[PDB]
Amino acid sequence: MSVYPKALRDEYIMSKTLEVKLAFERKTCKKVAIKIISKALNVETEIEILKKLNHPCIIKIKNFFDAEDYYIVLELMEGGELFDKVVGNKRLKEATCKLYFYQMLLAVQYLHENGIIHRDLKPENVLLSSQEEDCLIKITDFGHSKILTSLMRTLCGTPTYLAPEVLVSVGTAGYNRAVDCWSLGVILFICLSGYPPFSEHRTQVSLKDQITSGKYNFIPEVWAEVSEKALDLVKKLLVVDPKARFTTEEALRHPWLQDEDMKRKFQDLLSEENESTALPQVL
Ligand SMILES: Cc1ccc2ncnc(N)c2c1
Repeated sequence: MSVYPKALRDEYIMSKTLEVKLAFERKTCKKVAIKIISKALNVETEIEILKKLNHPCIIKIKNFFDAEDYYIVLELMEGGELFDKVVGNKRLKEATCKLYFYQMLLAVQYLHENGIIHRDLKPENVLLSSQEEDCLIKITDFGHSKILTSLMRTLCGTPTYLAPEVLVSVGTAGYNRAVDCWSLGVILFICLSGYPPFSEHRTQVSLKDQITSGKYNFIPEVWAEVSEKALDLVKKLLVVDPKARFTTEEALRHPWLQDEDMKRKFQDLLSEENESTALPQVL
């Protein structure tokens, strides 16, 4: 027992669950997706982030409602979550991993260039544009995101009264974005092999110890099917030291991403999505 706000009902007809619901914009009769966040500062920042961003591999906000709960209107993603393509040891073919990963890299590079760190990249936050395996992907869930300081201002003065831990923190400052590159490394491992790199399944070593040591579970039988280049990129993103860890630029320059065929398929999917909204141009 509950109702939708009158302002939402005015513009949309709510439907099935995908908290995410299928809805229809009355004006166009087009399918939309409505994210319902229960009841503030994280939602306002998320909306502000979503509105400012403009990239084909990042979800766009269509509308927003601040009522009994928060209602976020987004583009519908027919393919659903990437999670559903990797769940229960299901694995994607290398070429599919590459097409998807390239887009995730472009999306995360864009975020980083724009002073945004996602902080929660997972297969459940990566959505697919269609039920076809060759599709566009979009990064979602900016609820844990951070905007890129008090350290810089502190450094301007004389450190007469400054604590040693603050001066020691100068070595590693400005490397928070590297958390996204680690997550991408974990996502890539899962896509390639169908299993997680770090887990509490059939092991004595604790999840914390596996992650800090950077000793992922390597199953040769599973990995033999995967190329040496794809595994080399995983290895370079799964680096413990955030200062040594591969950035989005380094990952995009890696030999595994140097595939003209995959890049062509991406641009082809791009023009296909844009064709419906393309306005005549000055020749
Ligand atoms: C965040 C968001 C946006 C669009 C979606 N479209 C389909 N299925 C989902 N689970 C979706 C989630």
